[PDB]
Amino acid sequence: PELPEVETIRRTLLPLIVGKTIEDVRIFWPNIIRHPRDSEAFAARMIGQTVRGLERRGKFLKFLLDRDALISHLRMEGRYAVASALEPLEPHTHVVFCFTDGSELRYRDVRKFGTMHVYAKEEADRRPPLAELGPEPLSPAFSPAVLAERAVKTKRSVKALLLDCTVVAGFGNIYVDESLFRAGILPGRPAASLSSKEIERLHEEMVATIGEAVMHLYVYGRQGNPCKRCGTPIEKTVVAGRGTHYCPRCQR
DNA sequence: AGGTAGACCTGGAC
DNA sequence: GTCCAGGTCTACC
Ligand SMILES: [Zn+2]
Repeated sequence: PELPEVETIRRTLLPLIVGKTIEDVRIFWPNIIRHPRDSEAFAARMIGQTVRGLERRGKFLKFLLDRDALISHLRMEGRYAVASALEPLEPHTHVVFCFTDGSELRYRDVRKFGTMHVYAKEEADRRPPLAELGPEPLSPAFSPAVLAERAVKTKRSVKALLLDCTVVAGFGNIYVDESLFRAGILPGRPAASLSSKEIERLHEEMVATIGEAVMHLYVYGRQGNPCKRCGTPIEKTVVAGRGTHYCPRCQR
């Protein structure tokens, strides 16, 4: 799930779990649990706590309990659902939080790439995975100034830059390729080669692109298809070790 | 010093 | 077999 989807999950999951108290935590794939390292400690510390809120930082959901925060990243396929403890579990359910009301928050992930970290609340923002997180892309803290400062300081591509969570929080691959196309900038361009005008323009498309989706694709996944703006076939290559799509005529 | 390219994970799809 | 994939996690200068 990408930032806008995580935001929808955050909004819709909260009312379904707020005020419930954890009676048990069952883990079927311990590797998902990254902190505490022992999945038995992770399970024991959460029992007895009540869910008080649910926030989002980048693509990370932050479950707020009485004493602890549970920080969860779903990666590509992770999913949460609330259902009855009386019903059989769906496939690929790796972690289940059982509440005292007979309902359960179930985490499913066919790829098992998702992660969970639990810490005393006041410690979460200063520990992994939230600690080096850059600013929300839709906040005033993510500014052209900030983006320029990071761009002129690295030898990496503009795409590698946008993909860096310390630069901006949770801006995924699809949004990076769509924003670069809307801004008219090739993804393989050295970040340091961008002009002020290009930076400002990239910043504005990033916000509109992800802003529109938080509330149809030009290039992502459209390779071999004609560009929606000019008809030239979209091209796909690998930049920053990821699938990268762009219009060769319109992006410079 | 620390910026940075590769590697790790995992299973379904080509 | 071979191929992705996010936010790490090494080594490597
Ligand atoms: Zn075009």
